[PDB]
Amino acid sequence: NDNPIPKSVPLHPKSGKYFHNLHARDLSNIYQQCYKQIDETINQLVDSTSP
Amino acid sequence: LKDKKPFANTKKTLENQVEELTEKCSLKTDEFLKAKEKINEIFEKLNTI
Repeated sequence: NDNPIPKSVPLHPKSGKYFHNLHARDLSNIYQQCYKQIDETINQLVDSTSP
Repeated sequence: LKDKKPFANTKKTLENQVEELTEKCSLKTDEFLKAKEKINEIFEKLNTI
């Protein structure tokens, strides 16, 4: 209506290219680095405190 | 012939929205770079500590 701007259209193969390209950016390396850091911090704290 | 011109106007609007896509991608990449550099620096500070 009015301005010919449809709300949505069916997917196109050219648009399918970008749809296949779109992905959620990963945190696996970040999460594993954080886990290793906190684990080694705990291990250090195990004997760090004065007896 | 009369109806053709609004299609060209919508083409201009959609090319402007593609420019907006480019700007949004640029700012998202900036945010990613900043956040990654910050977390890497925090990790490095933890390593130094």
